[PDB]
Amino acid sequence: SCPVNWVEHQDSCYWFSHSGMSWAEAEKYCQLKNAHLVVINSREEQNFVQKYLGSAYTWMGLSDPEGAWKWVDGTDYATGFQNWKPGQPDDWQGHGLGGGEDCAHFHPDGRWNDDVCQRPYHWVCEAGL
Amino acid sequence: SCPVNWVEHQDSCYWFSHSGMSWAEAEKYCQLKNAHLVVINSREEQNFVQKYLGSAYTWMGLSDPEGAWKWVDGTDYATGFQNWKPGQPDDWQGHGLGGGEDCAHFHPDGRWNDDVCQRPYHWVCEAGL
Ligand SMILES: CS[C@H]1C[C@H](CO)[C@H](O)[C@H](O)[C@H]1NC(C)=O
Ligand SMILES: CS[C@H]1C[C@H](CO)[C@H](O)[C@H](O)[C@H]1NC(C)=O
Ligand SMILES: [Ca+2]
Ligand SMILES: [Ca+2]
Ligand SMILES: [Ca+2]
Ligand SMILES: [Ca+2]
Ligand SMILES: [Ca+2]
Ligand SMILES: [Ca+2]
Ligand SMILES: [Cl-]
Ligand SMILES: [Cl-]
Ligand SMILES: [Cl-]
Ligand SMILES: [Cl-]
Ligand SMILES: [Cl-]
Ligand SMILES: [Cl-]
Ligand SMILES: [Cl-]
Ligand SMILES: [Cl-]
Ligand SMILES: [Cl-]
Ligand SMILES: [Cl-]
Ligand SMILES: [Cl-]
Ligand SMILES: [Cl-]
Ligand SMILES: [Cl-]
Repeated sequence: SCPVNWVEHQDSCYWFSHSGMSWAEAEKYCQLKNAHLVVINSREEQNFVQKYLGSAYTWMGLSDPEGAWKWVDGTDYATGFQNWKPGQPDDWQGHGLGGGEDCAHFHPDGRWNDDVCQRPYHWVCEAGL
Repeated sequence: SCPVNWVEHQDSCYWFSHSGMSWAEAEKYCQLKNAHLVVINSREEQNFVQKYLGSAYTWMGLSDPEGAWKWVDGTDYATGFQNWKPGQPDDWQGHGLGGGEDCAHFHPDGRWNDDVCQRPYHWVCEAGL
């Protein structure tokens, strides 16, 4: 069903990176593979992804550069699954890198934070069977 | 002599960022201003730059992607000024982001480290009068 190096779970294929990239380079990489940064639709999909995280900050397909949180495939954010860290999202500016925080990632426990999109983090691609 | 927002010191003009960018985006930015990432030629230039650092990791124009350390303007590395942190450079791979470390930055004390080029750090441009 899934191509080599991809993992099958509940009608999606997943590819976990062994490397780090900015959020934009990660989304380009996934697009070139006819896939998207992982969209988390359910508690079950969250549990599956968080147990195979490579013990590092990992990008997912969730961003708010134009003010409102959006999933890359158009899944609705407000009525969808959410799993933020206490205090997140916060659009923090105190990194002093310019702007706030517009890209979401997993912590190792699977809770979400908003961070600076330019940061090189691991990523997960998702595609259909 | 120097354009507005630039600082004059000993026949160069310097521009210090209030923001962060990958090493490649920083070098592009400096190139667009008809300048280069700062090359450190002397102890005196090191002292001037380190006392105006914005209390954060800051890119300089020094990289070794093709195996040997090079300054962006062709200043010779081996016979030039060096100011590495104890243990640096180390081309560390234990970040698990892929590859080693191919781009040099200042610590706040002005000592140099090699790090992952994709990291968003502050930068300094240098040009002639
Ligand atoms: C100290 S970094 C941590 C908390 C920040 C606010 O104090 C901010 O939200 C940032 O996004 C957070 N970074 C991580 C990796 O969670
Ligand atoms: C813990 S990060 C620090 C030491 C590393 C080797 O243990 C490596 O050289 C890395 O480049 C260093 N990072 C900084 C910011 O100096
Ligand atoms: Ca999904
Ligand atoms: Ca934001
Ligand atoms: Ca945050
Ligand atoms: Ca110089
Ligand atoms: Ca290197
Ligand atoms: Ca290093
Ligand atoms: Cl990889
Ligand atoms: Cl929103
Ligand atoms: Cl939540
Ligand atoms: Cl803030
Ligand atoms: Cl955690
Ligand atoms: Cl951002
Ligand atoms: Cl700036
Ligand atoms: Cl060398
Ligand atoms: Cl040295
Ligand atoms: Cl190593
Ligand atoms: Cl320091
Ligand atoms: Cl690198
Ligand atoms: Cl970073």
